[PDB]
Amino acid sequence: GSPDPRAELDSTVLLTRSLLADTRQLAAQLRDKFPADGDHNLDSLPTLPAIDYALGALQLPGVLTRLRADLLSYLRHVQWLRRAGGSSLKTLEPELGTLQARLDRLLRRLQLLMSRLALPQPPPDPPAPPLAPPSSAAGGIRAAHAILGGLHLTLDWAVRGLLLLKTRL
Repeated sequence: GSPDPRAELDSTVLLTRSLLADTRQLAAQLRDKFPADGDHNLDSLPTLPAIDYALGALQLPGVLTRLRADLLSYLRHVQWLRRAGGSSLKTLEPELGTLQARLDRLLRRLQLLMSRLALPQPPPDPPAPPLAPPSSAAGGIRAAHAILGGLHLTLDWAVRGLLLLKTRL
C-alpha cells in the first residue's frame, strides 16, 4: 500500500551500512597487504565522485539522486579495477566482485525507494568514456586505495545525511 518514508529510509540505510562494512573490510585487507608508506591520495583518481560534506543543504530527493550517481560511478571503477587491476589485486577479486554485486543491490533499492515515493526520475548524466588501464601495477594499487577509500566516505556520509533527514520526517 501507501509507503512509509521512514521505513523506506530505514531499510535503505541498513543496506548502506552493510555495504559500508564490506568496503571498510576490503580497504583494510588491501592496506594490510600493501602498507607501503601509510596512505596515498584518495584524490589519486580525478574520475571519482567528490565527497559531499554539506549536511543540511540538500533535501531527500537531491541526496538520493546524487547518491545514485556516485554509486554508479563507484561501480564503474570497481568493474574497471577487477579487469585491469593486475596480479597484485587478484587476491581481492572474490571480495571485490561481491562488493560490486552488493553495490548493484543498493542501486536497485534506491531506484525502488524513489519509485515508491514518487520522486521525479534523476536526469541521466551523459556517459563518461571508458577508464584507461593503469600505467603500472603500483598505479592500480593506488587506484584501489582511492576507490575503496572514497566509496567508504561516500557511504559514511550518506548514512549520516539520511539519518539526520529521517529525524525530521
